[PDB]
Amino acid sequence: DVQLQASGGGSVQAGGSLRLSCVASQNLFEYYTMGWYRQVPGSQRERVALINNGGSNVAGSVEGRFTISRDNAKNSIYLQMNNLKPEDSAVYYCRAFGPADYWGQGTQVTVSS
Amino acid sequence: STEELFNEYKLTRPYMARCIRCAVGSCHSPIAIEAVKSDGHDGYVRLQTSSQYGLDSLKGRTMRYDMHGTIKEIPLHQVSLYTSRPCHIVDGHGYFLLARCPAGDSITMEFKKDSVRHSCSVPYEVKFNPVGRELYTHPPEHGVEQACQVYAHDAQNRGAYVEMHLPGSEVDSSLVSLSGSSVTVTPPDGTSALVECECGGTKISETINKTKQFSQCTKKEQCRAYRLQNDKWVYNSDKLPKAAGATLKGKLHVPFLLADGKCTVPLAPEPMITFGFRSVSLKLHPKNPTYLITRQLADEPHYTHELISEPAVRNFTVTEKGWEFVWGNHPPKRFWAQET
Amino acid sequence: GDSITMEFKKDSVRHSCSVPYEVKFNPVGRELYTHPPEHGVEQACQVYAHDAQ
Amino acid sequence: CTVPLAPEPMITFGFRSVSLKLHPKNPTYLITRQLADEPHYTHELISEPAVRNFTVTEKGWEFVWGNHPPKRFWAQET
Amino acid sequence: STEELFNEYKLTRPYMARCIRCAVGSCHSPIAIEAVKSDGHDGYVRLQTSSQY
Amino acid sequence: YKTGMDSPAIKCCGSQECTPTYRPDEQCKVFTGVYPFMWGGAYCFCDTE
Amino acid sequence: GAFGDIQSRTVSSSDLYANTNLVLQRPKAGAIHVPYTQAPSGFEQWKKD
Amino acid sequence: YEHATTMPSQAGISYNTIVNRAGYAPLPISITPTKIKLIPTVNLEYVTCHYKTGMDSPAIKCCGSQECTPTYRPDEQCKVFTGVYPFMWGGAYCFCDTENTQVSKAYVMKSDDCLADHAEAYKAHTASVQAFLNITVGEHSIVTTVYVNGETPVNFNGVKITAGPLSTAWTPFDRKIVQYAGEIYNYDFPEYGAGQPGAFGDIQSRTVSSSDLYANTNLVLQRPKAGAIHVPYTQAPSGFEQWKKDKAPSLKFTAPFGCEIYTNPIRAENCAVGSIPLAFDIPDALFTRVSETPTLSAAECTLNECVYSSDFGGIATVKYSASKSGKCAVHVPSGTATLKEAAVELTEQGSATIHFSTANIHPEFRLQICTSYVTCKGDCHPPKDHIVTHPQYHAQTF
Repeated sequence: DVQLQASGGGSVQAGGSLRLSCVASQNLFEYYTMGWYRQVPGSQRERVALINNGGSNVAGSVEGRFTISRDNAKNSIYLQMNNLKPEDSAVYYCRAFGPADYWGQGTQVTVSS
Repeated sequence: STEELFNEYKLTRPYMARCIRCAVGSCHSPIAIEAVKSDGHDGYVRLQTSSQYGLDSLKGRTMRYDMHGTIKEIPLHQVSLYTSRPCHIVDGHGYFLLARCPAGDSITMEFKKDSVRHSCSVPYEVKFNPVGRELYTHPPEHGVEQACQVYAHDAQNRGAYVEMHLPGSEVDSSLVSLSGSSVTVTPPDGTSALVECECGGTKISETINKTKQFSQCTKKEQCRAYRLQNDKWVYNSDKLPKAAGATLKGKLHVPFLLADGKCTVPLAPEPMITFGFRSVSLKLHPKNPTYLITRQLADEPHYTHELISEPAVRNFTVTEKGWEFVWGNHPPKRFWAQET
Repeated sequence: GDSITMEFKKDSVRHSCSVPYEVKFNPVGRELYTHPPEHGVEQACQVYAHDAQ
Repeated sequence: CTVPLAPEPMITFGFRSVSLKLHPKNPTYLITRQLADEPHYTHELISEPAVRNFTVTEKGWEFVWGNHPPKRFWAQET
Repeated sequence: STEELFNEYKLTRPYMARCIRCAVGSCHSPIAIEAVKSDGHDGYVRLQTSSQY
Repeated sequence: YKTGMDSPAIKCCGSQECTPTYRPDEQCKVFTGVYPFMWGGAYCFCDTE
Repeated sequence: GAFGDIQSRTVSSSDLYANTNLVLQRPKAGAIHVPYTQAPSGFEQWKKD
Repeated sequence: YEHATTMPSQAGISYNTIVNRAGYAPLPISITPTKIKLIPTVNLEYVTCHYKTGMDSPAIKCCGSQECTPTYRPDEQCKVFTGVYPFMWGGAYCFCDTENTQVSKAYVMKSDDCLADHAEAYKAHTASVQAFLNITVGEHSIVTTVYVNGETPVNFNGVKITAGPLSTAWTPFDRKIVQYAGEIYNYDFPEYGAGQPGAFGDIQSRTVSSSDLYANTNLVLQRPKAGAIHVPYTQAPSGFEQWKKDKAPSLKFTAPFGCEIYTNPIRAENCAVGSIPLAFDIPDALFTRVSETPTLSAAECTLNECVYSSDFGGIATVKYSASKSGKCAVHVPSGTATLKEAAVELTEQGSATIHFSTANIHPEFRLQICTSYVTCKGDCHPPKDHIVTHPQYHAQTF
């Protein structure tokens, strides 16, 4: 089965930067739209950004600070976070949507004031 | 008069579509090429573009095209096209463009705005079709005239029609904006708009020149604002969304048709003949790949179909019944052997 | 090309020098094309650096 | 870097036989090989359209056309 | 970050050298060719010259 | 011949059906769960259906 | 893929029998268009012959 | 309860067996190898790439004489010339007519573009085999990576499994190997300190950053042109260059048995040669008593579809009347047919349809089903397709 392996999560301070990276077990991006979803503990998964051949669209909560990029050759998608604030702490899952939907296992991101 | 042969395009508009390869990459451009048909002989090509021609915001050489909803114009000579060598455009009418182009694999058309160059390249192979039996690459300067099929330079109505369509609902993130607490909509003057929101429940509201602030929303991304039109129809393209209900509102004749005209072909060398008993040696020396098409006038022709581009010698045996060989576009030649 | 020429024009003097050093194109893959195409599948390649790092 | 991709050849099956019709736009390599211990490897450059007939046994067969991925085939009983 | 790369070349000067082919014959041109290297794929060529850029 | 095309019929968070015109060699196929775009952002905002 | 692919009774019969093997593939994600695969125009190959 | 079997050395094809015991019911075993690797021990000796002949400035002297100061660079050549008349843009560099002495010095180093694109020599030997597997024994499904040598059994849930070494130790790799741009070739190069001009190995660096070089390219100094200043030379071309003009097709496209070479850690994937002895230390815990398992009565076998195809193109429906309803292992002791499935759920009085691959025109055998044996007989027919895209899934009987 196709697996989405997310990495890059960790602990940082306010005003810091991070770069997540989700790698798929198979070349799937060419037919799929890639998405990053954050989940605060106890909250529902909510979209952070989406990307495909038509460009990238990022959530308005994190506009100008989170940017999503794709690399079909490496089968990797990257989300560069900058100027994080204490509310950004959450479990971030990479989602690949197409004819079938796959959810990443996710990594913990913690940011402290 | 061309107004009655051009009034039809007073009823439609250009549009801006998806370009798989503009100057940057996967892209949105006003010059997406839906298809180019090329079934002439000397290299006349008819192109379907997303933009419109010959119509003011009348004038002959002006492309009228779209830009994020606003329709702009520019004379044709600022735009250019190539495949491997630069093309020479003939003219354009409506969505169609008649041009002269060389052989190649990928079309690439380009124009320039005050600061941004807009291009589009597509891998649609260009098929040049030589005439007769003398194969060349560029049109000749003289020779002998034959009947040929060539796309018409002008616009006319004929037994062939296309399908224009009702405009759809195009989303616009510029109309939807964020106020202090509510969501602001500023539709264009003289036209209504529809903004759908699910920040609370699913709402469908039509604002008719009514700036409206709707609560329960925090970001603008929870809403989508569309734009509405009725007139200024569009072509049955696969790159646009369908309209509301049966999507048929008439049909439209086609310009640039394949008419029967006259074309000149080069004339190959008169071959050198050296005849012996029941046989002939032929010395040949063409300028280009030209066909030799021979046979016998007997019960079984033993016809020879062959192509020569290099000077060569050939010996053949000719019978009393006769003999035929056709060299290039020259008339057929007849020779009957005699007993000696 | 087997030679390379380069040249500029002063106010009224044209400086121009040429040398016969081979300039050979190196196609990639199993197709021996001549000039760069428009489309196709993506592969790794080795090319000079545009930056001056 | 992007690379040119050649058209699909025309295949034709037959009893321990495979015929191929070819129409290269540009010079391209065909690399063919048996899947056994002994290759009979055949590396060739085709620049003109042509027809070519090979034989494939139950032991397998392989060929690569230009920049396209490899093609494997296996014969059977008919 | 570009200026730190750029600065180290402020310790040299341009110079002339003999080019066998002029606009007429063989000169000591100011744009002489030290060597030419071409090992990429898309034909991009690096050239070594006697002047500064 | 020449291939006659129709604009895609798109419904967001909905479903569609096939209407056979009976034109020669007619091909109609429906695919769900797409995420189409246009220039001014995504044409729609749903994720599935 | 060969002769007889399109069969119209006359020039202006306004009807035709089509046997051209139109097969619809799935479109690209995030792109509105109608891709397709079918046999080549048989007239092209025959006039090549 | 130890059991030993032999595995065909072919990844992608499933293999089914039964562990039979007198007082207990058979225990099914299903094994699918995914990826088989061949990792030979690799020794780096040196690298070779484009060379480049750097030239020192000609040392000049007027009304005097000069000498040659050795510098010991790789294949360094120095010479003295006399009786010239140098020049530059300004004019004559000299006013002495005769006795003008010029020292011309040249040597070779490695092109600095080849830090990423350089051929590497290698010595290979002592191949070892590794295997990825998916195993299912007693509905205990696992995915594992295992070494095939006589040691290192895999342990899980008290079950130990030892893979016997290969039946043959042949390697597609040869002793002497060259890699270039990710493709690998079995070509014979010279050793260190005995390179030759014109051919591969002309210049020799111990590593990419060793900075100790050997060079042999018959570099000869020519007499300078009069009225000019330069270091003319002549040498054999870059042997690396003409070797890359030769480029016999890679082992990827000349390897035997159609197994694919990958170079990140260099290995050959899925070489379909030989077979792997196996042995299964399975504990008695997973075994099942006969009373715990169903026992049938009045079973009838009917061959519905019979086609001796490569794939499981055979349908046989067996009608049965079972005392109990429970899944159990079904097998054929012989090799005439390869069953698609090892076990099927049993009902009280239903019938079971089984897929299988056969190769006999008049197939006849006894199929073992969970307590007993039932005869199956029929007549197969030819398939319709001359060539397929997948290999055989059965053995060929004489």
